Amino acid sequence: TGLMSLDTALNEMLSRVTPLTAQETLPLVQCFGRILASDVVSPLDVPGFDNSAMDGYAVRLADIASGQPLPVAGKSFAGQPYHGEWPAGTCIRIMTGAPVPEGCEAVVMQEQTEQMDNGVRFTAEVRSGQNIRRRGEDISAGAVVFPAGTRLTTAELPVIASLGIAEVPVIRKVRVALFSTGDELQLPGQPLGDGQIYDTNRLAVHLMLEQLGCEVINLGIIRDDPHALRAAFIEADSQADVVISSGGVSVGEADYTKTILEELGEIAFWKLAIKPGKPFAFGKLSNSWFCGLPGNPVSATLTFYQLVQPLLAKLSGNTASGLPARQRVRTASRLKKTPGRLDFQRGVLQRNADGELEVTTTGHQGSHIFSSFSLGNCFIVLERDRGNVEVGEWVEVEPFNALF
Amino acid sequence: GLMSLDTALNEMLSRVTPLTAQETLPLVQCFGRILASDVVSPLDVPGFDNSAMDGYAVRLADIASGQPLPVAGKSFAGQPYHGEWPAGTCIRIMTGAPVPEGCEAVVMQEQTEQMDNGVRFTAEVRSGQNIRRRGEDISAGAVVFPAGTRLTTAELPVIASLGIAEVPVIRKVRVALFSTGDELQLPGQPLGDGQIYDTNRLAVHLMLEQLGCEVINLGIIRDDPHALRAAFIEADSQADVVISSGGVSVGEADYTKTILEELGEIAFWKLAIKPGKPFAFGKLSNSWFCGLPGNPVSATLTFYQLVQPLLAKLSGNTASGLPARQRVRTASRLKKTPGRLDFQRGVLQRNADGELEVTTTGHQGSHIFSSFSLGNCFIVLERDRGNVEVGEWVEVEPFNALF
Ligand SMILES: [Mg+2]
Ligand SMILES: [Mg+2]
Repeated sequence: TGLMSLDTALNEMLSRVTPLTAQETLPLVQCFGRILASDVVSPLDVPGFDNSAMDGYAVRLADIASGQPLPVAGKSFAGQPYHGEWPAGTCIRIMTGAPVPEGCEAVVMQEQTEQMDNGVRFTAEVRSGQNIRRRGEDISAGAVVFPAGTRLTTAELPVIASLGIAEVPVIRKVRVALFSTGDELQLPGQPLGDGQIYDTNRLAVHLMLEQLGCEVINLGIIRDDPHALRAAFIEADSQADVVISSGGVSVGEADYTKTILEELGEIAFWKLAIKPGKPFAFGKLSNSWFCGLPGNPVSATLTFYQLVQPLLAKLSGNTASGLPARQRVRTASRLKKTPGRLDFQRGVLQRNADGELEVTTTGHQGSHIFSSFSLGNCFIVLERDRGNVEVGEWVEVEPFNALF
Repeated sequence: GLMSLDTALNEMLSRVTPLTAQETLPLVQCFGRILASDVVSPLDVPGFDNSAMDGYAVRLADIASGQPLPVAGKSFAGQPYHGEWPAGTCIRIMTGAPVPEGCEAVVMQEQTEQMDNGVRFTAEVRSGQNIRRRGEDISAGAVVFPAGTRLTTAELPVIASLGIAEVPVIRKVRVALFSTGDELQLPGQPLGDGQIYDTNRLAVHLMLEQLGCEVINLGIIRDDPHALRAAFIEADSQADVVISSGGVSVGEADYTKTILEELGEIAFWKLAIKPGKPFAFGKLSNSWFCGLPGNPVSATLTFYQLVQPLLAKLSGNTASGLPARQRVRTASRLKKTPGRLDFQRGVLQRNADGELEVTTTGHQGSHIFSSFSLGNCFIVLERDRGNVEVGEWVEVEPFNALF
């Protein structure tokens, strides 16, 4: 038969879901990474009043024109503005941020002035408005500052705080149930029975889920018993928006698990044109969506990263999405490649004698090892119908995000 | 004159010692923590020779006979075969199940045809095909991760494959924080004459937590010398680092500078950078001090390029201490003055041609904080360079996850 393209599989998945709308209001310090549920519209002008941008003296243009020294009637600070008398022929010592006096027309740097006996003289011309930041020049009251669907980071939260807003409404955390199946799987700190190995995928998915801002319900390991498995699915579906199998449940093979899966929902089993991996299951349970990952650790991790991650992004209500961008760079390592599959190989991005990045391999790309995720810092995304690439050619690279 | 940024950082780093106090935590609670000791594998991974496919385990001599081989038994995942395996027969096996005693090869189901008197093999069989060997991944005894390794999704699951549930990591860095000034007001409160909302304190708090530090926020302190002294004593009493987000002298001779000079040994630098320049650093009775300038743009840049690396060393992280940069061509004409290393904000994107190029976010004035939302990278302009035209190369430093 034939293999399904990755963007095809992805677009197909995304067209089926609806982004959550349930919200909750939280103080700013608790919002890193949360999604805005509604537009943030400013109740005030920013800045709130005409203020000084420099340390210096505030004056009236008609006073400069005299050519004669102007005595300091007073001084104005941001913490305590001046409100005394400001008679004609005089100036005011003003600091950064302090509001401008009654009829001030400009602010002069402390550097472009000379102290006289009983007054201050200014050297260099003075233009109306110099060193004066005006009310509303940055933000207008009634204007939309950040649109709904915006992921909040250090770049926008402090801005929201300059508005005087202490709490904001955000979409609730996406709830994800997760578990693994297999008589060969053992828990941490327990002895290994005949033919057993330690469960690793579940911890990997748990960690990524938490760093992505989701709320995780980890149900542990379920042994190969038809009664226990059905009960696990029903419990997981009951309390979450998404249910994920980190390994053990069929992604195509006709075994006892595939039967239970199909009785509980409408599932699709795909054969993707990727490497490593290939099979992937996705479908609708009674009260949630289902994602089933392949058993191989390398394949499970790559599959979660490129399909489940963006799936969760749309569900959270985030409008900006597509994952990290890619760039073309030359390779310094011979790479082995076979046509027919988009091969996400691991490598190492680095600087060249000149200053531009170049990528090396991490070693073998088998799925019999996991260490390449640690050594490398990026994905070398080799085109579906391409073959082996030699030193010097161009390749596309995708730097790892913060999960690695 | 001025002090280069390399000079300031080096000075700072040479003065401090990384933390060594440790605590043990389960794996699921270790994201971003620093491994305190070498992790040594007590097992072989895999722990046994097993099949890589769903199919059949056989002997080379049986295949050579050319006759079909009936099934003598089966091996399941976690249910291996320990029964009889007579000459002229084969054993059924699944992915990940261990190979029976004496197995020489594994054949996938598709290179097979079910006959009436046994299973027939249709392809050539090479010795060792489709058998994963014990230890091919991790040998018992080896050191898997050295002390100093920052733990992420890349290493924690590997540790789990060893059967280890918890590991020892360095304690979190404790950082106290506060701002000062009669003009600062708290969120959800009315602004009096000349007041503005405190913005710097939140910025720092946010970055500190994302970097894995334990934050101790003391709030806003009014211009009162008695309250200032109390804030310093309190902060210094339970912290590794103390930070003033704004309001305390970075060089100017006011009442706050006097207090600073009274409680510790501080230095007031004037850096050759833009935006900003002033920065305060020194030693208090039980901690290190970092004083940021008042302008929001200056404080954030200053914290990012100087305070961030200092906290990295303190944490015990042994990873590189080199900002990741690269040279690209600019697509905007940049205005630059000789004499200051200018950390302008810009936008990196693919040209229709496929390679990266950067454009400005717009006006690089410090009176605004928006360049951080619009941009996704810094444009690090050499200290002595002048204006630059379209087509010239420049150094760019992509933003990390704090932005
Ligand atoms: Mg199984
Ligand atoms: Mg002040």
